[PDB]
Amino acid sequence: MAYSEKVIDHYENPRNVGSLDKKDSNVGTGMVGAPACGDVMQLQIKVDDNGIIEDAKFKTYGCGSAIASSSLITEWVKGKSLEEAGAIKNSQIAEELELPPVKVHCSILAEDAIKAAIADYKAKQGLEHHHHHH
Ligand SMILES: [Zn+2]
Repeated sequence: MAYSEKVIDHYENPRNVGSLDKKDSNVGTGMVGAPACGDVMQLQIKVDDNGIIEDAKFKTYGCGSAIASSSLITEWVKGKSLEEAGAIKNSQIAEELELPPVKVHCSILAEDAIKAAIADYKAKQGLEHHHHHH
């Protein structure tokens, strides 16, 4: 930047992960696993476009099919409202892929992920009232 062009000797490289400051308030995180296909699915939703998902990251590998489900749910919940991301349920994405039932375990994780991320995002919203007790 600026005329002077002899400084900067490391190339603008990124030094963060998939979250801004883990301060929540706009970043639902969810990491589930499926002991069946020994596959860990880590989803990451980001809200900022006015409560809308400004972006969404994914990360899963192990099964011989889920590696694709991440591409769908990712290209379907990007820039949309949480009202649509927290509704696709698992039976919907499954019908979009059309895969055997005994193999719907991966789809369940995908859905359980969008729900865990939203639930974790609202956990830091302030909707808590008198912690339950028993
Ligand atoms: Zn699987």
